[PDB]
Order: sequence, then C-alpha cells, then structure tokens
Amino acid sequence: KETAAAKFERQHMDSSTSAASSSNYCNQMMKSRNLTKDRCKPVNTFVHESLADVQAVCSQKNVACKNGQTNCYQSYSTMSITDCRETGSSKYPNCAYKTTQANKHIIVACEGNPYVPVHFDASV
Ligand SMILES: [Ru+3]
Repeated sequence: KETAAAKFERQHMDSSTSAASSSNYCNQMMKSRNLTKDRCKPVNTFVHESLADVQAVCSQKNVACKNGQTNCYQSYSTMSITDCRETGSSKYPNCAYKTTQANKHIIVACEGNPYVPVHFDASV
C-alpha cells in the first residue's frame, strides 16, 4: 500500500527538473503521476528541490494550515516549483493544464514518525 509520505512524493516531488521544463510539462506530469486517473485534478504543485530539502521543511517555520490544523510548515528559503492549473477547455480524460514555473516558499503539512510531508498546502 502507498503510504501518505509516498503519495506526497508521487503527487508533489520532481527533483529531476530544475524548473518547469516545457509548456507541456504539466500535461505530461499530471498524467504520469496518475493525477488524471479518475478525473482532472484541478490544481497541483511540483517541487524541484531534493527530497531531503523538502523533508527538512517539517522542522522549519510552523504556520497554520489552510484547514485550521497546526501541522503546517513554511520553507525558510524559496524553492523552485511548478504550478499546474487545469485550463477551461480541459475535458476529462484529456486533462489540459497551464504550466507555470516560480520560486516561492512552500507550505506543507507534516505527520508521523518520521515526521514527513504528507500534503502540499500552499506556496507564498
Ligand atoms: Ru520570501
């Protein structure tokens, strides 16, 4: 079974690329990472930093989660990320996305032991 930690890595980690490679990055990634299996996931973010760096965020700046929980953390340093947003013309199963590269602080929710990232809350 896929753990919460593994799911976070599948849905949000992409250390291979340094930034939003091409304009079709999201179209390929959202599909390959199985985010368009049962439907077109509305929005999703991929982080282009090492796994260690992202996991380290769980010990960085503690901030409130969007859902009101207190287990969210903001990276002290900005990180290379790619935001994927479904286009208005997108129609399942042919999910279409707009790829946007950026450098911002990420906010992730952490849980468990080891205390690791399990949800991507936001970027600021
Ligand atoms: Ru800043």
